[PDB]
Amino acid sequence: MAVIADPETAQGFRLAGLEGYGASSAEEAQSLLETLVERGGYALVAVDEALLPDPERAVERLMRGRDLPVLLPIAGLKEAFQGHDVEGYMRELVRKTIGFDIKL
Amino acid sequence: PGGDMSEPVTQSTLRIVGAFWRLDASLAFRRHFPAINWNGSYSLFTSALDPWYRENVAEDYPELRDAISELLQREAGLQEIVQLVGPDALQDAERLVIEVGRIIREDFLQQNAYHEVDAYCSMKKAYGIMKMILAFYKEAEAAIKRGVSIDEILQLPVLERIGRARYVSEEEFPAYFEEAMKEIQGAFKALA
Amino acid sequence: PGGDMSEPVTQSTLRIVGAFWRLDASLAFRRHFPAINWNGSYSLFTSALDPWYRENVAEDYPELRDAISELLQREAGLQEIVQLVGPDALQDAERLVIEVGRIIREDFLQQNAYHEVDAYCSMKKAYGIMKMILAFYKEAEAAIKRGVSIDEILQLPVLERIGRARYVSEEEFPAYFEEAMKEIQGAFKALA
Amino acid sequence: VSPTRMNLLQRRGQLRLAQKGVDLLKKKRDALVAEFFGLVREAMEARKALDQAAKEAYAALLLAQAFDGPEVVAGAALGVPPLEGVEAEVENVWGSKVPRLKATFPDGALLSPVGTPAYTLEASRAFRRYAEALIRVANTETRLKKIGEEIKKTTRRVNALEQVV
Amino acid sequence: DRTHPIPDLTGYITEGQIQLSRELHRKGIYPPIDPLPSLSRLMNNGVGKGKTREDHKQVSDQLYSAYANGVDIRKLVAIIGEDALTENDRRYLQFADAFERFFINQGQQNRSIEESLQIAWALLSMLPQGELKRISKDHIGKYYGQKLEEIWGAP
Repeated sequence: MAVIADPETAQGFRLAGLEGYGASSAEEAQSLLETLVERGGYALVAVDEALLPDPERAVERLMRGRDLPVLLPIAGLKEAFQGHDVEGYMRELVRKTIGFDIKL
Repeated sequence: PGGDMSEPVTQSTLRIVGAFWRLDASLAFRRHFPAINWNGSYSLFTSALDPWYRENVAEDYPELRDAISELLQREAGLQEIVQLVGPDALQDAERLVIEVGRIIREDFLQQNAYHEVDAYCSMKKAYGIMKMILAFYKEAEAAIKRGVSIDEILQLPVLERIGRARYVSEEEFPAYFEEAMKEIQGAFKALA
Repeated sequence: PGGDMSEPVTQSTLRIVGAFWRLDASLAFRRHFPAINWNGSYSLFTSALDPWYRENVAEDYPELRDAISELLQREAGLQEIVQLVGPDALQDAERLVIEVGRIIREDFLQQNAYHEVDAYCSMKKAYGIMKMILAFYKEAEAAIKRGVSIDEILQLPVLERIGRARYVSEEEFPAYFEEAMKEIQGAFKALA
Repeated sequence: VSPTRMNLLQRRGQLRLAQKGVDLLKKKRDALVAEFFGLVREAMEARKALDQAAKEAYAALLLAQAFDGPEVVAGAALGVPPLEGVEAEVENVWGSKVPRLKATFPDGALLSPVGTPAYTLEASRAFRRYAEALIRVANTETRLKKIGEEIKKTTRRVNALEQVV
Repeated sequence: DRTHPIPDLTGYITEGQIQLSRELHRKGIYPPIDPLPSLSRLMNNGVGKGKTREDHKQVSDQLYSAYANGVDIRKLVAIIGEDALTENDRRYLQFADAFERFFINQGQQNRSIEESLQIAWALLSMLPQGELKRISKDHIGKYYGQKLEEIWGAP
């Protein structure tokens, strides 16, 4: 539905039919997330990973009462043009899930 | 009756004996002999016997014994993770520790009573085996520090020489020990 | 004294009598009478009385009794997991077994000694009740194999008929049993 | 409690049942971890596919705004109605239920906007493929999170039993 | 209670015990002998190549291990469901059920040692060929592959 990223990425998401939004700091990103969930942000709400390292921090208030929204981090326009190390993100996920490093 | 150690006879016995060699059925189930559990067993004659070990075996014998005991303790400390996620999910150091412990268990603690030459072992042969194991562990850790893969270490040919050490005759042991010691340092440094 | 079943009189009696009917305090507290502990009771006359049951009650009475006992045993076995992880952690078949055990406990084993009709129950009435329960269990498990939710089965109206079949007089039971069997068949076969 | 022989036997039975339950929960944790590893592998593969789709979509974007003017691509974006409607089907994960996301699809080119130039057309198609990878990534992430939650619950239960009861 | 003085002393003097299980008896199985807690301390002397058959001990221990594994799996299948099991777990569950149904529940039959060994091999044939880790390849090659047509020969 709605994606929060840099304005250049927002233009592309509007081209794709998604409700793209422009943002460059955590405050307006959190405000947009709050107004989306308050107005009924439907399911997927993508947020630029370099903007909000963990989008769920603004969802902790509403995560208890709802399960519909799904938020995941993703690279922006300029961020994706450089190498993205998603494997470290997976390692962090596994370390949080189990409590030990699992790969070398 | 029942194997409980809280029974009064066992409690009274353990307060006056100097040693306790805990035989275990679990070790015998996996065909490990003479099946003395090293986690539960203990002895109180080490401190008094240390000077005799220094005089008649080697000056560094207590250090080798303590190193072997510490390696076994560290191997036993990791048993939770190797049971939860498996051995292949560990790092290089953890896998090296597990494999060193396995080599120790299969080549030093284990002994065949019915074997012609392996039935009896002197102090010199045990000291040589412990020194060989410790030297190989040091070389393997150095190779790991130099970026060598764990699988490459686990396929070296000197491990067979180490494994056959306990089946070597008592009088012919020193030459075998010297050759194995030379091969241990040759296998790592020459390959580079 | 004190409900302790290890008291010497109880042990002396237990080695002589051919039948043992142990009572439970928990069932009495729940006001669930006759409050006979099924797990703690037995009888040694079951095998010798089978020909009489075949001749005078029904040809397949022992099979129904064995099926009921097996179902009770399976429910008792599953109760160990139920008390550990809760009833909702089970699958559909285990939940069905638990519900069938509850139905057996509340509608067949239970008996009102102060009721003008439930006080006396002939062999044929109990045979009909257990036949109805077994048929319902068979149909329910068949429906479970067809993907029907367990919660849908528990609200089927024939459960009320099965529960109230205990209060039917000895005269109305022969037709009540036929009507209940037809209703049980219709609630599953015709619905599917 | 009242000290009597029957109570002692009952307590010993309770201890044996607790030990059996601890072992059973340990086996359940092992099975959950075994599933978790495969979920992690498939999530990594989905993430790599999503990254490739995102990179190619951005490459298709870079041609749209350069050869065609900003107003052309803006009008193309405004022409298409926004995509709305995500089907959140339920998925069973070891008793727990997780939403599985799939979105409605307007057939794409059938809803073409006034932005006729080909450089604009490619970006929207690449974006739709990118979102198709994104929904799969979200689904596998949700399944992995559910598996992790179950693993955490089982571990806490095992520790609580074997250290308290 | 196995800690009662009478069974405690009896086991402290004798060389094993045969344990009857109330669960098997209530499930309609006779004789309700439970292999898992049963034990014989002199069995290794009474079997071999010149007596009974050369595959007796390996078959016995393989049966013990397989039955224990199947019984243990049957507890987990209650909570995790059947579909979450691997193929080996389903094979073990079916083997345990068939073992309880055909091996232990012999009724009033008089099975010779050869018939019991044949039934045991037929039950083991349900498991995969490589799953019999406790038996030497010679006995497996000589006896594996028989289907279940033994208990039906004596209803």
